[PDB]
Formats: sequence, C-alpha cells, structure tokens
Amino acid sequence: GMEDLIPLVNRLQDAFSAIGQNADLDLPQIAVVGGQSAGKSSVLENFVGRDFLPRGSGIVTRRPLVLQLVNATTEYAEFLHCKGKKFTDFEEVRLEIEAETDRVTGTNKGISPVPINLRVYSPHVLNLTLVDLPGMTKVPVGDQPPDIEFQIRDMLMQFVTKENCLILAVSPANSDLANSDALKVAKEVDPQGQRTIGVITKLDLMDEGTDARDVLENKLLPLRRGYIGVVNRSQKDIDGKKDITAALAAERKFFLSHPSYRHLADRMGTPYLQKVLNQQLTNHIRDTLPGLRNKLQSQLLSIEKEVERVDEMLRMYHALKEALSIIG
Ligand SMILES: Nc1nc2c(ncn2[C@@H]2O[C@H](COP(=O)(O)OP(=O)(O)O)[C@@H](O)[C@H]2O)c(=O)[nH]1
Repeated sequence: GMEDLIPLVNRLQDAFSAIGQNADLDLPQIAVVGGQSAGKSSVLENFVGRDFLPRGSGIVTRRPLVLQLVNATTEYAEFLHCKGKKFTDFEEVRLEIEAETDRVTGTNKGISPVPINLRVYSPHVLNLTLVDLPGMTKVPVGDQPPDIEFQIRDMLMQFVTKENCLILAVSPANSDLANSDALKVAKEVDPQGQRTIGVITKLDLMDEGTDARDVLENKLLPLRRGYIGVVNRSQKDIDGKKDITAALAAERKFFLSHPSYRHLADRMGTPYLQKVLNQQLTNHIRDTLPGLRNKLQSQLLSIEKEVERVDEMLRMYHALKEALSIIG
C-alpha cells in the first residue's frame, strides 16, 4: 500500500487512546510480546536510537505503550496526554512513562490496558508503530500481586486475540524456543502462524556448540512471516553507555562473522527488522483497512440504536465517528 497508512492508523490510535481504548477496536497494528527480559525494550530503543524506556527490576511498565515512530526532519517526542509539550530530553520521556504507570496502577501494582501514546519524530526512523505490552512472568516477586502473571497475560490477550493484530513475538536465543512465552501466546491465537513475526534476541549469548540457525531459517518452528535475529546491547554495554550506533555496527559484524548466520546476514539485524516491519505493517494496514472501516461502522450504528455506562458509550460513539472521519 501507501506511505500514508501507518500515520493514518496513528491517528486512529490517538482517537481511541483519548478515551482510553485500543484493544477492543481491532486496529491493524503490531503488538510486541515476550517474556520479561526477552529484549523487547532493547529492540524499541534500538529503533529510536536513544534510551527512553523505564529500566530496573520487576514489572516496570504496566500499560500498553503505543509507540509511534514517525520519520521527520526534526527529532522530538510527544505524549498524547501531554498536549503541546515537545520532549527533547528522552530522559524526561522515560520519567513521563514511569509517571503514567504509577498514576493508573501504582496502588494495586496491577496491569491496565489503557494505552500510553508516545510519538517519536526523527530523521533516523522509518514510519513504524508498535504497541509494546508488558512482558510475561511466572512467579510474583516482592510487592507484585499473586496474580501478576495472569494480569499481564490476560491484558496482552486482549490485544493479540484480535485478528488484525500482528504479533511481534520476541524470544531470546539463549533459551529453548519451545519455552517461549511469546511464541506460546502466538500459537494460541495464531495457530497457523500467519500474523506472527519472530524476533530472536541475544544471539550473542548462545551456548558454545549451539546456534539458532534452524530457528532463523524458519525450520524449527515455521512462521509464514519468518524470524529476524537481532543482537542488542548487553547489560554491561547499557551500563557503560555504549552508543546505539556502535551497537548496530557490532550487530552487523556479528551476523557477517558467525559461521551459522553469515549466509542469512542480510535478512538479520535491527535495520532489516525495522524495514521488514515497516513493510509488513504498511501492507497489513492496506489489506485490513477496508474491513476495519466496516467493523467500526457496525460498532457505531450498534451504539447509536442502543443509545436510543452510557457515558463510556457516548465517548466511544464520538471516537468511532472520529475514526471513520479519519478513514474517510
Ligand atoms: N547480550 C545481549 N543482551 C541483551 C540483548 N537484548 C537484551 N539484552 C539484555 O537483556 C536484558 C533485558 O533486556 P530488555 O530489552 O530490558 O528486556 P525486556 O524486559 O523484554 O524489555 C538487559 O539486561 C539487556 O541489556 C542481546 O541481544 N544481547
């Protein structure tokens, strides 16, 4: 399709996020899922080229982050809920995400599906939007609630059960892929593997004598859209403030050097992943936008005649109208 398609859906995402909605609308979008520590934040920060996501122990993000990367001549960030303000200090971007997590979930330490919408304008990005969802976990730690696993999983299921949700299933290579939370979720909701894109992180950490060639050649657990491997900064690199440019150069050198991957190298790494996701997401929106408009229309007229809480219903009514107006 067209280069207008990702920005179109950004505006849809803003319209529905303004009333605290996203998952129920079945928007064509990429949801990023993984186990905690799979490397999701790292992928997103690689795309942006700056650190901007909360780090530290436990479940630091507890809402969806609708991350909208917009190629632009200038570089800055805007939050939908902070109208007017342009962030150029990505450390303040991170503090604002932390503040939004605390404001909605800080008492319960639970999970909320209410999205945070963050747009990052930059000359260094392709148009690409991803809905980052909290990483899955198994054992509550510290002050986490006893059902934290299910709070997280139930919330991400609200997104990925939707047929227009592409799933960016992030799994670390230094684990048996058969243990992947991301790919388990994806196979539950997408059993034929038609709307799941595999990202394999941490290839630099695999055990000697092993490699992920079978996974990356799409042979171990085939997905129609395949798998892309990436090599992000280690924790030591993060703490040493290694720059992303140097990380990307190390990742390219890794794929060109590794005997098990060098024949795949041009379909590996973070720049390729960004390009592939921009292309598949654009094509995905093209294929699904007409169906979305019908879904939204039907939802709208359902609301109108039921109108014949209702406060939430009227908010949805105006958001749906706004969305249909954006689709035009
Ligand atoms: N060596 C290496 N470490 C990684 C890679 N990706 C992430 N990490 C480290 O894994 C940890 C978790 O990554 P992060 O992106 O925060 O995981 P998230 O919880 O899924 O967002 C951090 O200590 C990262 O520095 C990678 O490809 N290689």
